Amino acid sequence: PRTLTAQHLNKLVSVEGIVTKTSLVRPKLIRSVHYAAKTGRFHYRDYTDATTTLTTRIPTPAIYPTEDTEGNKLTTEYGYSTFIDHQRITVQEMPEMAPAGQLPRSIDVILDDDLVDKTKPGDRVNVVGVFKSLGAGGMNQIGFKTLILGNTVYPLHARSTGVAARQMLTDFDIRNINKLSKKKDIFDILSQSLA
Amino acid sequence: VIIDLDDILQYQNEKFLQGTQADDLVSAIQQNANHFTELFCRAIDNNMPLPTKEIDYKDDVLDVILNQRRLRNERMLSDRTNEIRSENLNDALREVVEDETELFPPNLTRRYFLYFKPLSQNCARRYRKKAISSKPLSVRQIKGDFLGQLITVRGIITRVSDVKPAVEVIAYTCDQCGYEVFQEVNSRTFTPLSECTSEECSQNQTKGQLFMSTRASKFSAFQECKIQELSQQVPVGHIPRSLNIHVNGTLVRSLSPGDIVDVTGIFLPAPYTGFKALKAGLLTETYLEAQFVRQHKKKFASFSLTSDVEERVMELITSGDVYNRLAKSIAPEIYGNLDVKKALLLLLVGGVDKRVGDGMKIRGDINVCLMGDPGVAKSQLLKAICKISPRGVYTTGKGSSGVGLTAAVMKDPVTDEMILEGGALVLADNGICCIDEFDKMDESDRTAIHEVMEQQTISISKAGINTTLNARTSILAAANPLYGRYNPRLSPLDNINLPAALLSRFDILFLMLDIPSRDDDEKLAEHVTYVHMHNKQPDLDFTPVEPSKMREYIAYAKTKRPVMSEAVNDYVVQAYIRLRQDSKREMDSKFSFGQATPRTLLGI
Amino acid sequence: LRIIWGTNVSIQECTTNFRNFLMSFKYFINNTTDEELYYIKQLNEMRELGTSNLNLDARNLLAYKQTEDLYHQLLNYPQEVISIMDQTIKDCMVSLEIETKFYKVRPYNVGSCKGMRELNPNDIDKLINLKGLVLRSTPVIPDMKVAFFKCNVCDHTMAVEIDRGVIQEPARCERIDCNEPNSMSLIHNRCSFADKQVIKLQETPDFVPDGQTPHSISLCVYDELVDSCRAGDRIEVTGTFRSIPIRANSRQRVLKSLYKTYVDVVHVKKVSDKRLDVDTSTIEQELMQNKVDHNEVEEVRQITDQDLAKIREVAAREDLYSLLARSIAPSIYELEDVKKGILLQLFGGTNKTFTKGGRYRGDINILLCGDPSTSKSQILQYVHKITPRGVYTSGKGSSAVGLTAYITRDVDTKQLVLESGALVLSDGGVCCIDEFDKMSDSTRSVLHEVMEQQTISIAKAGIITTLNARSSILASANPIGSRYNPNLPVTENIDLPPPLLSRFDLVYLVLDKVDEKNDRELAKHLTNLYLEDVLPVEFLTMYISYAKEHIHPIITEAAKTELVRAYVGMRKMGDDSRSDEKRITATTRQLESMIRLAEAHAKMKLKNVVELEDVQEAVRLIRSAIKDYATDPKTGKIDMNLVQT
Amino acid sequence: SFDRPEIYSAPVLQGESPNDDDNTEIIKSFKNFILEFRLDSQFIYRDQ
Ligand SMILES: Nc1ncnc2c1ncn2[C@@H]1O[C@H](COP(=O)(O)OP(=O)(O)O)[C@@H](O)[C@H]1O
Ligand SMILES: [Mg+2]
Ligand SMILES: [Zn+2]
Ligand SMILES: [Zn+2]
Repeated sequence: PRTLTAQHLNKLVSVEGIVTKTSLVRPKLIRSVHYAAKTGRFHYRDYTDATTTLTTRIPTPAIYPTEDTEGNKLTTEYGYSTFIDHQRITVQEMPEMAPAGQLPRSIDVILDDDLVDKTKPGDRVNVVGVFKSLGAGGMNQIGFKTLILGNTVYPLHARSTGVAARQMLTDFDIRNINKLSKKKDIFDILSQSLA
Repeated sequence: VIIDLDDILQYQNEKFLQGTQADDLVSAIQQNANHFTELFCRAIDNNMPLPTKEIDYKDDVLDVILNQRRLRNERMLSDRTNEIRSENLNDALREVVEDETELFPPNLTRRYFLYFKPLSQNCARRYRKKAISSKPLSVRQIKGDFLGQLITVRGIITRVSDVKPAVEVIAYTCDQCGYEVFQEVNSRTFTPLSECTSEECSQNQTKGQLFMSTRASKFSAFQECKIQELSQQVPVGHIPRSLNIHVNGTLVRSLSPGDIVDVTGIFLPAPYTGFKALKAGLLTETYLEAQFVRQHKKKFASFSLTSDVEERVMELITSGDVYNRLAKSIAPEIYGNLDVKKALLLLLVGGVDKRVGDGMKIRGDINVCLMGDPGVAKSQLLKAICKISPRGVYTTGKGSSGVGLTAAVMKDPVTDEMILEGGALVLADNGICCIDEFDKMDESDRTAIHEVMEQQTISISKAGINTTLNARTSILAAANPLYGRYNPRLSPLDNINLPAALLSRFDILFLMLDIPSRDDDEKLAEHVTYVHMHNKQPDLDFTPVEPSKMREYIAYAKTKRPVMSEAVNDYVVQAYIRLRQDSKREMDSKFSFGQATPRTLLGI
Repeated sequence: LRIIWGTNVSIQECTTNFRNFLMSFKYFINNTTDEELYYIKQLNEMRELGTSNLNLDARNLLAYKQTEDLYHQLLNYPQEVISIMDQTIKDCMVSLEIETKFYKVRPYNVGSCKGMRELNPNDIDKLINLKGLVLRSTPVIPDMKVAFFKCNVCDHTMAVEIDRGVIQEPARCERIDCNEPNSMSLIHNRCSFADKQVIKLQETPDFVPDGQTPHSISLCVYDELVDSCRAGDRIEVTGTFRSIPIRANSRQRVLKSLYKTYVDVVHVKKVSDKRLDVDTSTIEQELMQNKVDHNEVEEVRQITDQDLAKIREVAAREDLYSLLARSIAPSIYELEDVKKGILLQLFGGTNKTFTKGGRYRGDINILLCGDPSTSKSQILQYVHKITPRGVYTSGKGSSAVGLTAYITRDVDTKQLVLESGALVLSDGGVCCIDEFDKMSDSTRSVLHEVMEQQTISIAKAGIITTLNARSSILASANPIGSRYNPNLPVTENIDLPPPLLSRFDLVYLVLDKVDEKNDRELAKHLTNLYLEDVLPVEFLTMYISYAKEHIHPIITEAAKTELVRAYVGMRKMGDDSRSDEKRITATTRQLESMIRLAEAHAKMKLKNVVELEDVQEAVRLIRSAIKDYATDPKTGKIDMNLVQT
Repeated sequence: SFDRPEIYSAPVLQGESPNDDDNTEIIKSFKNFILEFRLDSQFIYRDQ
């Protein structure tokens, strides 16, 4: 987060640091379905925003339908609509790689749908994603709004930290682990190898 | 009106053995439950019997207006049929009159409520169906896929708000025309109407002014509850999460703080309330709409003697030996200590409270204290007795200090009022409080326990507070001797940290020492090592009463008030005389925890 | 049978139904007042006295066959029923100024109900009653009824009447000559206003469901009932149950869907049969103001002459002193010396006012030291519940700020207001401090001024003033260690500085001895209570209030001689045992204690003269409390063989 | 994600007595005229 500058915007990057805060997982409305009792018909609509497509589009600000093309009143069908989850997290440079006595640097990561609940505050993490500039930096009237749209989130383990360490076991590894057992001095061999 | 879906299942499975056709109404009710409320509501208005009690003077204020409006309804239909027959311009006449006239809609003439009762698992396992509704769920597991469905939750209640009115339809009266305007509200903020929207006023240039009529309006009873995860559901290393529940109608005042419950509700969205700068898309918040509440431990107040409570309390007694049977049914994995468990059962049952006259009370509830050397299972007994009681709290010495015992001042998010949040002592009112490591508490905390055990009220005089809390609680306490082990070389009170005046308030004081005995140790070890090998107790000639059946017998016992005669009084007087004569010689030589007092007679 | 829409009321029906009952009412029954035409005496005496308010009890009507209907109708539609009930009066009055004077009724016996928090939304616009303690009240607020408009082009003045809260501002001048659009201006000080006050009440219900922390309620009192309630008062209130929508914020005209609740008070009751009457010596000017304001809220109770005859019949009894001491706590088997101190504390000494400034008060202060496992705790509770104003405090649960005063934020107006403390709320009452020995030196500091001058001085941010705290102190202390040790002196048994021990009028050493006939009597006493002469509560409280109200004792020379002799004798004792703190050294406060106790004993028995018997009894009591009839004046030890029950 | 609230009405009481130059009274007088006015013995306008 300290060596990430304005010359790396619009490129895929890997960032190291510590997770300092996570927000509440909220639903996001995509498609909404309705019912008209005067015609027995169901209607739908779609919604989109700027944080779902990597390229810039022309905005379409559609509205929430309460009324039919003739004027019939519509009932909202909450069970038939589609919702997708959302979360935001903040990353900061790890305390044992940061310069002593100096204030730290941080970066915002946006996660959606399946990557929404993978970490907790106070974790070592590695994130990969696109470093995006958003909106207009006051030219319609500080600078531009910058954030990472996450695609990969890796938990990492370090000494004196709440993330556990696990390894993938190969069948070859299993064979040695199981072979060692039969010999009746397992305790001594494992004990003498402890520091 | 409580709708049970186990009824709907029986009806649809009856339309299948006889061979007719049907529809899958249960799944449609489950996955889109917010429409079927109104479908059912109007279907039931169409099917309605007649009243058979002429309105009298002992009927509610609401019913007078509801009855009046139906008469006013029928009057206008008859009136207009006559007037239409007058000009002579029996089926199309109805369709003419229907459209020509203005009537009170169905909603402002109903008086009943409609809730849905989840699909029982027992019924779904009989006809071979999979019950998504009666399956409980954590707070983490409820995601965006679950919006608009009928679901059940399992959690613990942290806060409950008061009862306040929620407006659903506002009523207005126009002096110019004499009509009545009804405005619908479904937001948290609304804008009142100003001018008339009647047909007459809408036509004529002169339009009347509106005023609010409080009595005619549509009001509902509203409460909002916070529910938290159980300890056994939180993943490894994370913190428990929360959720919001809403309650309307006659289901209010049913949840209280500190309860473990299963709530049936409909999962529905609400508008976003976060920071604008952090908004990306159409984000929404979630809440739960309560329909049916279950409690895992039934309270003693509710006890009403029906015929199945008769059946099982009538079997319990037919096998006799109830006192020992239910004394050994407390923690059947802890070896020994029968006399301690006999005292525990009596602390669970209690005594009799006496309004002596002048409005002065005697307490009728017993306080027990346990002392002993390390590793004698005192804390396990406290945990068990807190699991058996309907209301019961477990607390440790220094982790619950200050406002965590008595009460705190906070502002209510929902009602915008200044409330008092209760501590452990206020959560256990009409229950049992369990304190561990009694000797380590602060002096301030010990004063409160003193007061609660003497008169059952807590007095607070601090900045912003001058009140008296009503705390009817029984105290169970555990403590170690001052030097770890008991020193028989030292005096009995030299081994206990607490003052003797506190120990004079406990009804029964048990001292649980560990003197090594070769023989008894092999019977204790047998029990413990057996327990660690089999997850059951080691006795095959003894039945452990289930906690529910114990709660039932204790409630029925608590619904009785025995009284004392003169012959039994003689005995008590005579025993007290001799005990008072003997205690002095022991206390003179410094070999007693306490000289006999009147409080010993009250305890007896 | 015309029925008012939305109700079941017929106006003519109820007016005629009401006038027959008002002209004929019936009811251990007398033949002097229990069998006479009742309410025409009430009306005639009202018009004779020059009074405007009729106070109407409620259950009167649930017996008389006709007006039973009207009771249910009054408890459901208070708005429409009370306008019917007034027209009956002003019709009935001329039937017997009375063509331009307005009459009012005030129901005060509505019953049942189980507290504010058990009421549902279906109980809106209903009549309910409340009991509790008052904490705060905002100053008077002016409410507009008639408005004043001036035409700024023609100077024509118009007046408008408020209609259910709304004012209609004319658009066109009314003059036929000057007809302008929008020429009307509002002049605020030319308008007619009325009074409004807001009270905050700490509700004290009878049924408290499991786990209810105390809460507070808002009450609106209009017109006559202004300044009729003061903080610290225990009252009973009748009123209507309302709801109102509030605006989200000042700028927007938007409202909140969740409603706000309060009570419209109609009647206020400041008496109780089972409690004592307030001290008139502390509310002299409120009595004068009530008459000037013509509010008929009655503070003291009525005494008929049969009952006053009973008073002197009993006051003539030979064993008055024992009887009174016995009926104080009729369920606490205890020494009569302990009870006599509480009895004389209730009467209190004579309050004296100097005309050059300088006030002497007659408040008694008592300390109950002694072993635990005694009935001290019940005495404090019983005294809390018999005195009109009081607060109960624990030892290690109080702060100086919590006892004196503090600043708080009002959730309604969002401003900062001043609120009373424990000791100021106890003005003219009893304050009970339990576990006095467990209290910090910072908190014990504030009591010195209250025990010396009966005031408090506060110099904090926002307030610099002196407050009145005219309260009695009743304290209980725990001895050091397990039990009281007769082998040590008293100064070594109680953890309290010896100089502080001398500020109390009476010090009671409650000792426990093992003796077979005392134990037998106590056991029989206690066991008799779990089965199924004395003065009942009502008569005791009535007698005490009468004595505290009328008589005033003054001392004579024969008493002065004995007082001086006794003080000199007490000081001369232990003159050598002063350097070593064995016994409690005597000071001038003991002289003042003898004065106060002599005056209280004189007040009992209804005298205006303190004779020698009073001083002898006072000195007897002072010595008997400290157990000076068994103490060795050299070592400070008690012979328990001589301490008899 | 909620719906549209409604406003609806129903007659209850007699308002202020009707002025003859009211619009509704004009409509009612003209509706009486249509179905009442006679010339000879035929009700011309209803038939028309
Ligand atoms: N009599 C006993 N029977 C069964 N288990 C016992 C017994 N005494 C001690 N234990 C076990 O030993 C441990 C004692 O822990 P604890 O209850 O905290 O004891 P203490 O309260 O004395 O500190 C627990 O695991 C308990 O199950
Ligand atoms: Mg332990
Ligand atoms: Zn209108
Ligand atoms: Zn003018």
